[PDB]
Amino acid sequence: EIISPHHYVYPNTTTLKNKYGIKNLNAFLEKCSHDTAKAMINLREESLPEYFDTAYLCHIHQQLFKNTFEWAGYLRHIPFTFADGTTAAMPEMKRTGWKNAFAIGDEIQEGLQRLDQTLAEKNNLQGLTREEFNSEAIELFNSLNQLHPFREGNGRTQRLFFENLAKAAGHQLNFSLITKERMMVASVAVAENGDLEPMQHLFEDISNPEKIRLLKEFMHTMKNTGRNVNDRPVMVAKEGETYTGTYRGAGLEGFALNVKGAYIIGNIDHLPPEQLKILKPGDKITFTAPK
Ligand SMILES: [Mg+2]
Ligand code: NI
Ligand code: NI
Repeated sequence: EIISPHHYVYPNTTTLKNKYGIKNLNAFLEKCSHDTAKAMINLREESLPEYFDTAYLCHIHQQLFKNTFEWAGYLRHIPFTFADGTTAAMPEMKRTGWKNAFAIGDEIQEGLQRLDQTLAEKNNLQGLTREEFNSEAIELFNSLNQLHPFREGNGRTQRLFFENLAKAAGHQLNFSLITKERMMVASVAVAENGDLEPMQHLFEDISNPEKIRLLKEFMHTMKNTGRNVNDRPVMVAKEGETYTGTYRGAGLEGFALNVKGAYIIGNIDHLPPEQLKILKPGDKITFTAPK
């Protein structure tokens, strides 16, 4: 057909059409990675907007991908004619039938107008306590996650939309402290079971100053190690829960565990004073977060 999803990609390849003219998937992904990283640095310096609507969501995407994709600012239900003449649009997405699916066609527009409508009615979530703000933000975040409004680049732009919404509303949501894996599990939990607990946990860790300082400390230790924790879920221990694993070493404010490929982080003062004395790296330890 004239308007086809196949028109997003170079023929015979799996690699999206790009402003660089690169057809090798790996080469393209490296160039994109480099360019979008520069865009973030500048985007994080621009002033906050007055309105947080989809126009702003689009501005972000447009600014991030201006040098990579011709359709940078564009939502995926709106037919887009490339410079080369072909016209593309992906209303569907097509998961496997058994997977939970994103919104189709005009649902994208219904959903997004709704998101704009609620943020306007609630003055961008502005006069609220942290629990009030986090509760409202989680609905909107989950909501926007199921719309998957752009063909690609949803994650980064969604993350920066909310980091900025929070900042404007007098709160924090440092998404840079969340790995790609943790976001994946939290999103999957909500889309499959309707389970909010992982996300609540995620936002809690990202907004509570007492837990943000714990993560900042840990993420620092990764700097110049050669490693990449993006593969690995990094969390602050939930209050009440019990974690068991192997000791990864302490700091001033907090320590780290390894529980089946995941880093759990705890306040140093929650350890029994007498354990801390004789506890070396690699020691098996059970820990329970207090009230
Ligand atoms: Mg991606
Ligand atoms: Ni065609
Ligand atoms: Ni460069």
